[PDB]
Amino acid sequence: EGIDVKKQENFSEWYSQVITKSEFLDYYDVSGCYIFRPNCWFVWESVQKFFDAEIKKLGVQNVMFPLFVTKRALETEKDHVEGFSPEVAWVTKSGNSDLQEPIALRPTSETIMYPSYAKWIQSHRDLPLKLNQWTNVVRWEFKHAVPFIRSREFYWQEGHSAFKSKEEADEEVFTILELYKRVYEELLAVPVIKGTKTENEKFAGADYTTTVETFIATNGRAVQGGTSHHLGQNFSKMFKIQFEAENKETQFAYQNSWGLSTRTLGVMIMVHGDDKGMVLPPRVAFCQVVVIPLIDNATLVEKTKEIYNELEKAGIRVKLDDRRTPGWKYNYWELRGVPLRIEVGPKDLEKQQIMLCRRDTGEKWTMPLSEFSGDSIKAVLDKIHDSMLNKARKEMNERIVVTRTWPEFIKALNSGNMCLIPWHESKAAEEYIKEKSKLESVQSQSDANTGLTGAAKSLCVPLDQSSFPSLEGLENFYPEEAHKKPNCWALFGRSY
Amino acid sequence: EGIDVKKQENFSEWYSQVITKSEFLDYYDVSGCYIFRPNCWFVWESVQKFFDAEIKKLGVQNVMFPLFVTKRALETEKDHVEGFSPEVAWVTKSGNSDLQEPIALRPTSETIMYPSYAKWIQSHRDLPLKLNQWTNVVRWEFKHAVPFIRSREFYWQEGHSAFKSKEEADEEVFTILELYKRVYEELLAVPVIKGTKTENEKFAGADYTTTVETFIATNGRAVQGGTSHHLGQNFSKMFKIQFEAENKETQFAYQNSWGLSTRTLGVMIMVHGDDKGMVLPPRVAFCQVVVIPLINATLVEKTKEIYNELEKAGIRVKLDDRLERTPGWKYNYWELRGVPLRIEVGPKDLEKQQIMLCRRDTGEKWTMPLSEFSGDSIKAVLDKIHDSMLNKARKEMNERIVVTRTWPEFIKALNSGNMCLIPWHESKAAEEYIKEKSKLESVQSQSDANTGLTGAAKSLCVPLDQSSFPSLEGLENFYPEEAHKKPNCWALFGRSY
Ligand SMILES: Nc1ncnc2c1ncn2[C@@H]1O[C@H](COP(=O)(O)O)[C@@H](O)[C@H]1O
Ligand SMILES: Nc1ncnc2c1ncn2[C@@H]1O[C@H](COP(=O)(O)O)[C@@H](O)[C@H]1O
Ligand code: PRO
Ligand code: PRO
Ligand SMILES: [Mg+2]
Ligand SMILES: [Mg+2]
Repeated sequence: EGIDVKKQENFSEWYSQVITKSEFLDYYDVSGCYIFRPNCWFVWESVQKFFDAEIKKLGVQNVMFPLFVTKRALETEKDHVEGFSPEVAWVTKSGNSDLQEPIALRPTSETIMYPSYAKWIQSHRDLPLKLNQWTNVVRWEFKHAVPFIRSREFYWQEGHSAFKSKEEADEEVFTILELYKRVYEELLAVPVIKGTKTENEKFAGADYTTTVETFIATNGRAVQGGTSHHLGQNFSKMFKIQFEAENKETQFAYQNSWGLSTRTLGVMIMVHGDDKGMVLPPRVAFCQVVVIPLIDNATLVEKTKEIYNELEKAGIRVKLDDRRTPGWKYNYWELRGVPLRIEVGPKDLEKQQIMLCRRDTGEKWTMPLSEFSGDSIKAVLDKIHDSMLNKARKEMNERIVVTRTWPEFIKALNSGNMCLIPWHESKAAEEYIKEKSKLESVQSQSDANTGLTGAAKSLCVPLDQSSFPSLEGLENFYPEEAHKKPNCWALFGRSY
Repeated sequence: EGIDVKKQENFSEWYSQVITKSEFLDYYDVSGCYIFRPNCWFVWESVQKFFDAEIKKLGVQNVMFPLFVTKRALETEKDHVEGFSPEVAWVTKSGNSDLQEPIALRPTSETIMYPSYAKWIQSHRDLPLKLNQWTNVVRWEFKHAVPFIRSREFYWQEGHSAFKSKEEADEEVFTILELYKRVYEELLAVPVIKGTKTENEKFAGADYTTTVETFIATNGRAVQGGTSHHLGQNFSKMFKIQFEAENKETQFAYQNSWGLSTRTLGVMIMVHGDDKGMVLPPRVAFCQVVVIPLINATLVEKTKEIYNELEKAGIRVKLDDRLERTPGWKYNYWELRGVPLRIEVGPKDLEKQQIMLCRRDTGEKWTMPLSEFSGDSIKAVLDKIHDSMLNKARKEMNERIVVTRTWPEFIKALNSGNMCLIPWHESKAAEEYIKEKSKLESVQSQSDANTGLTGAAKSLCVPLDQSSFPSLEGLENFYPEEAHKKPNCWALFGRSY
């Protein structure tokens, strides 16, 4: 019917109601797996089409590798298998007959693809090799599952590239990272912070991991929104991906891998949804505009149909709801997230105008028919997009606090902020901060029931350090390493 | 690199060489699973884009349901689970720990989707409900795996529709079947025969199954190319998919399901490939035209202009100006990979203001005056290639369908590589009789035997269009025990994959 708990009253219950009552998602009888209904899958198809077109400009090609991976392949890279083992699902029988060797469901495809890379790459003329696939992924998550954010089966693209040099590899890492920033900001109207993961948080077998971090204002938590890894020669040495180089010597290839998943949808909903339900960014909205005739009515009906037809020919995803009272119809499409409603009533036609209502702010205003067109409606949709992004970015920036000392850090953390702290890289320092922040923290009942914690973890070391204050005289948060002077700022906070 | 085994010499070895040396597919260390390389996956993406656009016109919407299904759901429809049980893969462990509840990988999604259909459908106003998904599926095939044709993981679309009446459901079955025909003929240049499966061959839980049958001329085998099922109320009764109708009664929904897979690619290759390698139908060719300068400043600029004009016209074109490679080497390189049209730009031809074209399917070479060169005229050549590929295969298929009124005629036509039209009266026992008896009297190649195939004939389909078939008068049932069941249609029987 409608949403009966406010977003700030019970966040996880609000989330469940919004994603199901909007017809985005349904629950399923396999734990941690969910059903993507049409309006929801439309968002992921929209991301696919945009991202596919951008990586084609880079020479990346789509492929499909198998779902299954052998134990022998999985166990090839030391760091990788150790970091993924407990989350690997194993097929052990077919029908009633046991397999000779159990085989695993892919948690990620490095060990599935790279034996082929070693065969296909023989010369520098075979490089760069840049492949991508849109697939499903299985990770038997131990943490509490969260729709979209953390599902046991999820959908992604994973790109895997091999290069003759580190310089080419580095360039791709940040090129893809910019593309992930563009998916979030230009399609989903979600602002991001680009950064590098600390040593403790980076991908197993990577030399370094970059990330686009996102912020959930309601409970003050970050979400790792997508990652782009430089694997160096770590995987090519273990899988023997070698090539006859320019210096006539045999060299190991430099590799990257990068992935973006349906976690995007959860961030979009958690950022933009409100107490009336979904609020869809126009460029991924299954329906961008709904036209509602307010109901002698013959003329009004024909003008209503012409408005619909003009928008449809312009390529706007438009619906005509000529079914029920206006108020009931209004709630119907508001719950489902439609960005713009056009109301055509008799009083409006007398003044040669229509009434518009934008979902993100609820503002209502009139537009003269002389100003109505496919292009002017598109401009309204772009204005909504910009407002949604600008609002979220302003809130995010206000909720990032420079905390030079521990008391500032704990205060900002417990009031739902992310923190920029003086940082000197150390696994021991990161663990110290995680433990001490947890001990001095408090979180909502909803977060506690969701299996979340009040601990602060490292989110990223932001790429752009230019707006941050001076590090002079600042002390390490970890007293045992007081002599290791902070040499950058790191973003820490609570997370999913 | 080249194909060193001929298509007619050793079909399975030819097939392996063509799919790997063209960079379409690679083998993998899990039996029955294969790697789809870029040029190959491009064909399936091309099918996806065409088919998705067509079903959208019908109101079908894309979704995504989970990979996993519970034992409880799977066992809900009796016939369905009995027909798939031996092929279902089971997840039983995570990490080092046995799961308390094993879960299965989807062999097909009826039992995954229909509990939700029962929730989403409440009134006739909720109907029709038409959903589709592009997914991977797992069937732990007992038969020997065949790249594309029969893999243990394959990729498909599966559509699932529910209607208020049988009439609406029947109409959709044949609308989708026509779409499968169009995929094969208009994209893949493969001719099809539409028909209904016999009772013994139809989908488990279906009221009837329709099919597009295709023909592999080299070993005289049919391939079931895609299927469109009417499920009647069999699944809606078991999953309680009910609705309040207009007359205020409670009724079970009528349902269909229909699926087309990457088997399409295998049929495309087996039909069109030759002794030089892949032969790609132009509308799924990763590269439709390759432009090759014979090496010069003027010639280079004209070569680039040809490339630019074709690219602006939306043709998928490549310029092969690689330096340390001979022209003949370049020719073989792209012929092996299946490019349908090659343009050679040499100094002698440009002096006469013309270019040399070579079409992959027949190998014919001919010149085109630059005054006639354009995006449209090159597209016309590509469409001519497409029609030729389709017409050649259809002519070959039709010549290999023989009307066999008696058992001796049937065996003779079967052993000389034909499909056979036989007098037919539906009966599971008659079909089993024909299969067993033909197996005893048939012989197949070593290549087919090694591929896990059989020389036995099975029912392929009862063709929908019987209008060209001769009279059944005086013909006897092929099954002597059922002589009292008089033939009342013609059925297509033959060897198959
Ligand atoms: N359980 C999950 N559900 C959804 N997306 C996930 C999950 N785990 C990781 N991801 C996404 O997968 C990609 C790689 O994550 P990671 O290997 O943790 O860097 C990123 O785009 C993540 O957002
Ligand atoms: N093992 C397989 N590999 C590839 N395609 C298959 C396989 N089994 C069935 N198909 C395809 O899946 C769809 C359904 O097949 P069936 O359930 O036999 O009607 C059809 O389009 C078949 O061609
Ligand atoms: O799982 C990951 O994080 C990396 C990036 C995509 C493929 N593997
Ligand atoms: O497996 C089959 O044959 C049917 C058609 C697609 C969905 N299930
Ligand atoms: Mg993880
Ligand atoms: Mg089968």
